[PDB]
Amino acid sequence: ENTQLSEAHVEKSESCKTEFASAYRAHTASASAKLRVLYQGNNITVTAY
Amino acid sequence: VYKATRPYLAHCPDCGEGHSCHSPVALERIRNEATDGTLKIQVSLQIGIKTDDSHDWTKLRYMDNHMPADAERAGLFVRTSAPCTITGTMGHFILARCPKGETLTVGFTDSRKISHSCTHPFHHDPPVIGREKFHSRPQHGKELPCSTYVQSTAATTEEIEVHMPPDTPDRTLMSQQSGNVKITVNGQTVRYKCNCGGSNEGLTTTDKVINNCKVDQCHAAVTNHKKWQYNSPLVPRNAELGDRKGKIHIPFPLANVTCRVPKARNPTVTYGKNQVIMLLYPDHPTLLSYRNGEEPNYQEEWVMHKKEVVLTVPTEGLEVTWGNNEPYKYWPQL
Amino acid sequence: VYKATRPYLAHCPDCGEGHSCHSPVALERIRNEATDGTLKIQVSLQIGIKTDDSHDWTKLRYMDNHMPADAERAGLFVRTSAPCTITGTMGHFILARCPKGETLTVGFTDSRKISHSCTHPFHHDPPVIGREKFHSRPQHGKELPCSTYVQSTAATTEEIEVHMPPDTPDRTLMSQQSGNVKITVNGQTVRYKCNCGGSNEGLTTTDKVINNCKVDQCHAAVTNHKKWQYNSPLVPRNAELGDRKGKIHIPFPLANVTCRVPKARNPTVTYGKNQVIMLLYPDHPTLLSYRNGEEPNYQEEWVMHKKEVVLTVPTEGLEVTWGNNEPYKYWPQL
Repeated sequence: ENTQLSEAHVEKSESCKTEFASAYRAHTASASAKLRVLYQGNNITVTAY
Repeated sequence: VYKATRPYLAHCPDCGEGHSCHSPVALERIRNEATDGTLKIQVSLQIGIKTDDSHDWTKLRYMDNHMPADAERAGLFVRTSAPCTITGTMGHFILARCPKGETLTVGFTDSRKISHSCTHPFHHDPPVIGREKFHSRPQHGKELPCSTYVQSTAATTEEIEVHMPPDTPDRTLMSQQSGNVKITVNGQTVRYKCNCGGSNEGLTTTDKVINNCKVDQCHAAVTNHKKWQYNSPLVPRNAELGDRKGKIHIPFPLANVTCRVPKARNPTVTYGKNQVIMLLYPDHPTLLSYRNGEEPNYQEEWVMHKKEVVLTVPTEGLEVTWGNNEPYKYWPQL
Repeated sequence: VYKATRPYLAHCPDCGEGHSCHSPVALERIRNEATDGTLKIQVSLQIGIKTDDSHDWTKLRYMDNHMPADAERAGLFVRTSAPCTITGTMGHFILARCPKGETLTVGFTDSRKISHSCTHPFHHDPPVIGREKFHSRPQHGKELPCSTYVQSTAATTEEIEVHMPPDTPDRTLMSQQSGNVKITVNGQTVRYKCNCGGSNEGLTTTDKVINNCKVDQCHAAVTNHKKWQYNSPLVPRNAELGDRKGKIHIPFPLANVTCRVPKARNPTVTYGKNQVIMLLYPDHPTLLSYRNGEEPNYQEEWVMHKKEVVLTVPTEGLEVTWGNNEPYKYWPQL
């Protein structure tokens, strides 16, 4: 008439703040590029969306 | 925190020669989340703390049957297939760098010698950090992100659950007076159960007598209530109190660090029509990886000895990585 | 020869737990030309010689920071994946029989204990002598030509390059007097360089002072000229002298000898139409080789356990070699 109650569950490990993977929904990529332009014998840098 | 906590005896499947015992060096949990190969081992005893609660790195405290006793830290050992290199010890925790194995053993020496060890089945074969399988850690090399359990004594982030003890069985607590059962507490908390009527419960802080009962029909065990113990699945829960829990910070938490590595030699390169030929001469196992455009078609192989590799170079280009070296880029001529 | 030479400190990539150090047991070169599996290991310390230059097999001399000190030979150890069997020690050289491994470690114990070890990545898996992979060396067997490094103390054939030492850096040699640099020699040869005008060279056997200079702007290192040291790529060359070299004979040279190899038992042979059937019963791994005429078609396999082999015997004949036994010849009946 002696019984043993076994209990178990699965929460985030202490490592979750350091070792983790992120699941993202990627949509509509924004293209950017700085175009070096040889303008009037000099190189000019243009950074635009 | 060690004034409230205590070392304990818990179930171990192998105390030596495949035989189970109530071990003072019982294994609780082996953590292997560190990419650098470091193992965070949890044990039933407490390292670096004496019986009087004082901190002493040369000492170790374990549960010696009824009461805790002092042991030497030098006698503490960790082994898999061969001995391990212990990198840090504090309380229930051990940090170790172990060779490839299928079991994990943690042991020590008492006062009257007598070696106590606990063997658990554990597959240890740590994965390679980087693209080169090396033996010793270098001073200079490529800085790659890796995780480790910090050598620091300080306990500020990670934690474990603690609660009031369970029960150490002791038949010396009971005697026959004169043909009845006498339970002498001796200034302790004793949990008793008798196969007789009247009173057979508790958890008592005072002496109890069971009239017209036999000593063989009774069970006695030393509790406690004044101390804390890790919420161990190898030790029973306290029946009297409900789901009463406590929590304490633990040493050596996992953190993001940097691991140093080395590099290999540049192979003798020969070119052909839309193809590259490399004569690889590795001194140790070296990872060889390559990719193309829209279809990269990633391929990898560990190069052990002298091997000639013929790779097709498409119009879009081919990127080749040979061990810890920076990737080589190849393009065909128009 | 040890009156002129001295033990030294040199770079080691792994002094324990993957950390680099200036090791008194630094590994120079590991030689594995001996077909019997014997390793000739070169180390920075000197075994079998005391600080007073006298020969004593129970003693070992290593560079203890500034000056050489005595250590026990019993404390010296060699290991790969597991401990090695040391077969001979003299000066910078160690002879060892090692099991299969990926690293090579050589260590010792000082006077105030403190273990010093040096780990280098080294692939050790010695090839089989003969046609049988055995564990222990037998008294009787087939005499096969093999090479080994002789156990003899005598140094008559092989040699190493030696020259005057470099400079053990020591910042304790310099002090501020009162806001200038004072270099106290202490009966040694000290090489100094200061980021100040006037005098900043030498190599001095006397005390030197650098006026209006800071202690952080200066560099001090043990000097010499009275001693010899192995021409080590882990120690810098002496800047003052040119390409001045010396040479000394070394113990344990490689020589052609004989290796005793075991054998096996003749298998139970049964014949058929243009074929031979052998029931192989090996007690240990045994090489089974066979060949035919114009087309020999050589085939080989290592037999581990009980295996039945069916071989075709052509009209020209079949030659079968089972381990260390003389080849069996088979021909079909007309």
